[PDB]
Amino acid sequence: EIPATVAAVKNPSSKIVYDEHNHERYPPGDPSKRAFAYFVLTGGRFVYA
Amino acid sequence: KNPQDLLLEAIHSAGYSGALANPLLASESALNGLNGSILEEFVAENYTAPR
Amino acid sequence: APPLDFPLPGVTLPSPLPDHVAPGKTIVTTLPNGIKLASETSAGPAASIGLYVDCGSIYETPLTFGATHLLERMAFKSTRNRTHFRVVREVEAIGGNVQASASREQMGYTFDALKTHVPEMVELLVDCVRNPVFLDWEVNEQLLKVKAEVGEASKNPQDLLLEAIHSAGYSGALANPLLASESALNGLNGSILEEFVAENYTAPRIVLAASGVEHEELLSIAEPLLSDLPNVPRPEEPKSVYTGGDYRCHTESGHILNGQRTHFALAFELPGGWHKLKDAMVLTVLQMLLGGGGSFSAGGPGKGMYSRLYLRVLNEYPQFHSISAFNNIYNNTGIFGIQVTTGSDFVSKAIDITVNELLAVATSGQVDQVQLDRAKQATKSAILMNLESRMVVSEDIGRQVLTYGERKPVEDFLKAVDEVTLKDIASISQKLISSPLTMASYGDVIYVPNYESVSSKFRS
Amino acid sequence: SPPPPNAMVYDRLAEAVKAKLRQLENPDPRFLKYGSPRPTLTDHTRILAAPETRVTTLPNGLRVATESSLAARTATVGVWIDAGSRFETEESNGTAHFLEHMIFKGTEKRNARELEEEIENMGGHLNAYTSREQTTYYAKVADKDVPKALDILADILQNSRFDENRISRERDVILREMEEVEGQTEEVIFDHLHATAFQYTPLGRTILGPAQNIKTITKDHLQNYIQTHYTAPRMVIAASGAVKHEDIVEQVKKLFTKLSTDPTTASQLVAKEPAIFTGSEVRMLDDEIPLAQFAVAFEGASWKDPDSIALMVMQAMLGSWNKTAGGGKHMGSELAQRVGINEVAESMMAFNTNYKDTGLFGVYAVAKPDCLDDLSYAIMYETTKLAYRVSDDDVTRARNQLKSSLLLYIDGTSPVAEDIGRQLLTYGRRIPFAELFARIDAVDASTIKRVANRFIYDKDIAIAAMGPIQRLPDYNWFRRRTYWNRY
Amino acid sequence: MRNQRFSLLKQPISSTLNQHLIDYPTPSNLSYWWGFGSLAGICLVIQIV
Amino acid sequence: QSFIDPKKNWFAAQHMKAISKRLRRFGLRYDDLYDPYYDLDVKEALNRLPKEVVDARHQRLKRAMDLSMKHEYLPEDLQAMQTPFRGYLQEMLALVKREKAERESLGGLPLYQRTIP
Ligand SMILES: [Zn+2]
Repeated sequence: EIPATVAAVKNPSSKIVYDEHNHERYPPGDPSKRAFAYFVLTGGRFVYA
Repeated sequence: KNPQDLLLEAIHSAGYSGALANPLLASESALNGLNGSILEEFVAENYTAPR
Repeated sequence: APPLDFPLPGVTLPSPLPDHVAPGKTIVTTLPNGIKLASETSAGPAASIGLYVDCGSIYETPLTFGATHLLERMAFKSTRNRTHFRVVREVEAIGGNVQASASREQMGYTFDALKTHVPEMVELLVDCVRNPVFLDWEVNEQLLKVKAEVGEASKNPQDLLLEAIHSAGYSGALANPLLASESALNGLNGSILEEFVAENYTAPRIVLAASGVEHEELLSIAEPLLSDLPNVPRPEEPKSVYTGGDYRCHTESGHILNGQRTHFALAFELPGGWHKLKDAMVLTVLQMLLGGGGSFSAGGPGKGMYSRLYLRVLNEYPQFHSISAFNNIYNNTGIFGIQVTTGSDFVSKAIDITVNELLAVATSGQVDQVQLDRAKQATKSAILMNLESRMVVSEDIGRQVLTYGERKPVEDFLKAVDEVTLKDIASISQKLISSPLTMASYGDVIYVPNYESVSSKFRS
Repeated sequence: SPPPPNAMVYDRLAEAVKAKLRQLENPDPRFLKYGSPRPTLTDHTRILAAPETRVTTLPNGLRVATESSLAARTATVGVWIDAGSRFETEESNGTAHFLEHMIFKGTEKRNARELEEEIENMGGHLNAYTSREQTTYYAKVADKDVPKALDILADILQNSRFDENRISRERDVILREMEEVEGQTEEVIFDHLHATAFQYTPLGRTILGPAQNIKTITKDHLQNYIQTHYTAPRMVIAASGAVKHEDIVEQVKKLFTKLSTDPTTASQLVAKEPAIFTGSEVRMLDDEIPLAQFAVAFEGASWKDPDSIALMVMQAMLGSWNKTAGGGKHMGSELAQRVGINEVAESMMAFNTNYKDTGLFGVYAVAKPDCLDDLSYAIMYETTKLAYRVSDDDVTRARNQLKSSLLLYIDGTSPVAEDIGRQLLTYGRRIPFAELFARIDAVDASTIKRVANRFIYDKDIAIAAMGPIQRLPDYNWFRRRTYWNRY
Repeated sequence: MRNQRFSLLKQPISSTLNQHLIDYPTPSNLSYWWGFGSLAGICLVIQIV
Repeated sequence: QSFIDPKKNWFAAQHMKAISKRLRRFGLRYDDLYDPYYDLDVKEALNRLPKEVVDARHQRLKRAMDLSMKHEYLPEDLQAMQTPFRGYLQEMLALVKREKAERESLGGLPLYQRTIP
């Protein structure tokens, strides 16, 4: 029985699973939501001014 | 800093073959295989009533 | 700009070279002060210029020990005309590469850039070798790196041994160590290096060698800058004798517990090394004939998979992990031997399995004539493939006008490998074992034999 | 009664420092005539002549390219294939590397010992290497054994046998080759970087494959790989040295007659399974290791992209510093001056990889665990500055260095032939030396900022780290510093 | 110290603010009940102004 | 220029002996007044000097901080043995400043920077 952290440095698999209890992921092959994330943060920086 | 027990140990390894060539003050690698259970059963075997 | 599968429109294209460009011949010129400029053209777009000096690690009296391992680290630094910041920025401005190396008999400084930059490449190379100031704050920061690498040299046990088959074995100059110890790094400063160079870097000991430069260009640049060095008498060459010797060092006290293993080696001697030309080419054939390797390297058809030390040692004794021959030829003496690692519980017979093989080639019938032809084909091609680089070519014009005063054509090297027969392999290897046995060891030293236990198994 | 200036040891040790400094004051103007520390841009047209590269396409689709140099005494000839690890299916993931080691062992005409002896009797060599998209088999011989060398490469690529006694003895050579490349730590960083940047794509897999795949692979699989991929439109025969073009063409027209005939090209296989970049990270913490290693990467350009030449000029601006180097504190690159002056790393290196559809651009570094904050600040500060503020001496020096390093590398018969064979597979042609120099100096300070704004500015990154890395900053620290909230 | 400068928040003029208000190490599972302490320092500034 | 040379001017040969008089009573040289905390270039010129020359500077500075705590001067036997204006620092400091003016005209980061207080 190999340690779990030892058997993960020896096998670089390209199928990674994250924790999906709080956030679901956009499926691979989608654009980034960077422009939407800027315009929500502007309409509150309007308010603090 | 004691070159008369450096030499007196070196006239002992070079010169004998078996038991009398075992060093008295040991080196760095045999201090890494030693622990409290090596000392414990070395004494339970070699410290007996006829000795 | 178009994508890279479509050609760009508006560019001039040079007209190509023919399919058979005739090769050039080496031109050598001797100046009145004794310096020798040597040039040869080529068919690439790049040049390679080097400067080679006769000095080395055998000219080291006991006041200047370690003073050529440090001259390799002080190489392209502050001069009387340029700071160390201007030297680094001038080499990077043209995209060059600069390098130095030190031997027991030769020092060498090299440069290579494109052929457009030949007048720049020459005057930086001459100024960095002819006019070094040695400033104490630059020397002290190079000493502190040599002191932190003599802290550990125990991770290369084939130059630990190869230096230990040289001190034990010689007496005078050839026993001077190349990479020095901790105490001779404490007597060294910027004035020891300064007068070691003003004494040992003279005009009859300097050769400039170019590869890819026309000979009349190299004289318009390098002559007005080297002609006024003074003509001095050369010194007398340092002498030594080949005695025998034994050496052993039980390894540093942390290397074992299923760890150090074993590293031993043997050696011999043969009086001339390069001024007796006929004998040295026999021994290079005998090196590829014996050969061998570490055998867990996985290349291909190639290096040594059908040598004597391969299919008669490692192919049936799996306890070996390395066995190979080695030659260290110099200018009059020479050294031939065999380096082995094995296990600690499999050691003393590995001296046995080693020695017979040196006894097998001393016999006149054990070697085939199908084994001799393989070692003479694998030797002529190794010389020919290695000479394709422009850097090996310039290094050949340097170290041959320091030994013969002229460059020997490569046709005379392929002519004299043809002549070797099955009896020259036997006679010179019988003149090899007539000299005392040099032995060295490292690792677990306790389980090995001693000098006279082995040396009387040969002759004397 | 003042002491004379030789009487005290400290007074006459000070007249010897003033005499060492008076020989730094009178420079010789004949040693300063050609060299200059300011970079300029120059013309290299007179020296750029070369022999002619002749390409010939056979009617089955096979291409034969040569560069002849008839005054030499050696030659290099080999086969370049457009196939690799990307074109497998995760149940055959180690196949193209296993087939490489099992191709010098077969051949009904010559067994393993006979093939090994024919090469060594001539005095030649025979190599092979695999990558994720390309395979090579080539040989270095003398000029009179070129027809024998080409006879062996055609027979081991067409008529190889794979027997079970040889297959199972190669399963223990490769399973021990895996174990030694688990301890190099530069091939381990760059292998976890590909698995996290190109996850759920075929470009993310490793070349050697999982260890369970290797003990399962049998001849069945080796033979469908060599009948699906090794076909005539995806193969290039390249020779360089003392060869003649018209004599090699007639040899390959009668030796290569029996390879397969599937009409699938490589571009139909890249387009139905493309490669997609993802911003993500992997961190492997151990704390018993003394040094830490990591790499941070942006997405880059493909092979035929016109912006590829500008991502090679930019890589020469970031530079490389090592602790043994003679440049020291005086290097051209400003990232190498930050690392070098403050001693915040052991070594630093910028990389740039190209592929058929994607690429990778970044920096790799090795350092001590208490230096990881000031090193990560300096790396991110100088990469983002390429999108804002580019000096003109920076690009002239980085253009002079890329011109010189691409040509100083082509030295001998084997660097020439791998230049021909690899460029016919990626560009479809060999680019002459005068066009390639003309595309390099068309990259000025305004071109740098425009490609930096496309690839670097406000973009996702991928990180892989290993060692005592508890003091390396986290992902939100790195992602924020891809832009400057100050200009 | 180092030999030349770096991030300006690691300078002596802003070290006491960096190591106590920006880079200060905090347990990662703190809930919203750990928020009423900075809220009480805002209520004290409102009363003074 | 022309108003500072004391062997041509008369009011510069009286400004010269006024500082020479005041330096002898503490046994100081004019270069001991250069502080490595005022100018970071003075810190570098002192690291390139031999250890025996910097050690005599640290001992002249300690002898003088002891004379001013006690409110006294050197005795006039020791005052005739003093050499102010015998320098050890000006040539090495001009070299460090000349190397810094070359690293700025050619691009290149500074080798040492001042900490911001
Ligand atoms: Zn392999």
